[PDB]
Amino acid sequence: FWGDSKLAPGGQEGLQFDGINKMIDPENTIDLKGNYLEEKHINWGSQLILQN
Amino acid sequence: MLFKYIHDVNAKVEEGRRYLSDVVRVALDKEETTDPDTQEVTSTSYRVTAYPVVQVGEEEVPYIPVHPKTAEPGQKVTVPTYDVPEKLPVLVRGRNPEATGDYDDHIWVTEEVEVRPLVDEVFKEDEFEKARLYYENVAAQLAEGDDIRHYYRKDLDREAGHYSVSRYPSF
Repeated sequence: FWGDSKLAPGGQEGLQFDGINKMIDPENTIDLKGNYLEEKHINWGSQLILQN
Repeated sequence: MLFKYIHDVNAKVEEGRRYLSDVVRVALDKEETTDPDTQEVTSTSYRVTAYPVVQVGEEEVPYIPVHPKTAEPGQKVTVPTYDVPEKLPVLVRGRNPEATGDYDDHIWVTEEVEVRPLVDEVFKEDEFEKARLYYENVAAQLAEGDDIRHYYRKDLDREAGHYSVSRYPSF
């Protein structure tokens, strides 16, 4: 989940592999702004996946 | 005009709307922008263009022989000069408003149309190699015996694989 592969000084290359949190494209991000997850957000995620 | 190439197109190309002359000129040129006060240049760019041209005169140039030929030490030959025109004619079908019978109703009329460049590309002060490659490709594609068909440039294009943006109609 939280692996990062660019943690060497200068951001060259680390000893870890990239986790899910990083391989996911930054465009497919929904920010809830510190609130609860509700029913409509499931449809929002479904739309974000369907359009691709 | 750093480079200059004069090419002769055939009848099929000469009949196209964009090619209304028997000779096409391809050239590469350098441009500069200077401050009004003095010659302090601000930027430099290279432009590649292709134009239908007309003959406007002649000039004296040295003679360059080819392998099966030999030339005198100071032999010279005359070649024409070219310039960009303003309007070129073309014949289209039409009707006679004052016709008197069935034999003079359909005619051919001559209309003059505006002349536009075939190619017009701009390159920055760097990447002179890219401009040279584009010029050579245009010249070779003209020499292939058909129209100029390829204009794709990777630098000036939309990002590929962006599905959320490429889904909109373009047809």
